[PDB]
Amino acid sequence: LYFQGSTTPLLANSLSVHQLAAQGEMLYLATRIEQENVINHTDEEGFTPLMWAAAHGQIAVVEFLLQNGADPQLLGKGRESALSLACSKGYTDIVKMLLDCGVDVNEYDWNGGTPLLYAVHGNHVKCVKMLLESGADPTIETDSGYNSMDLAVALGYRSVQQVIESHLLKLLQNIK
Amino acid sequence: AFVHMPTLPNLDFHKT
Repeated sequence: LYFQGSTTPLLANSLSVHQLAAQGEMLYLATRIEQENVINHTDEEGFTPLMWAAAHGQIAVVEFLLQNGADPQLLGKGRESALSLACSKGYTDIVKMLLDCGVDVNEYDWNGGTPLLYAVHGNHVKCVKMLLESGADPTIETDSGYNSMDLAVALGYRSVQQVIESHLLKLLQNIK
Repeated sequence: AFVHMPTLPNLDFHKT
């Protein structure tokens, strides 16, 4: 360190809006959003700043972007969402924020996945619970034929099994 | 410095 602090943080304003979001550069990201219409701008793989923030677990950036009009419904080129990226990592608070925006939860991506199948695959119990409560469909299958219960069973995830089964048992039998 | 986008997991395999 030549000065009092590192110079690296002061060079951070050359980063793209996606990298700002990913790395949690709140000040430079906020300023960049004020001055240009860039909050929903996509990079070469169709990823938005919110996707990058979600995928890297940047809770404060996610909150800031949602509070400032970032569209949480957009999908990347692989048909991935901020929701599915966060579900993949088990970032429960990010997932909660996104679910509270009323995003779709059953979009089938080109990897053969859904947020629920990623949450199950990762053994992220709280995400699985929240997703089931927001209407996530446990019968949707991966490319190999595995639904959410199938994955939970095959992978040995006991708590995820219990959660899914309770949910299914809460479904009222049709009597009409 | 740049960080990568994590890739979505392969659902055809056990995670471990």
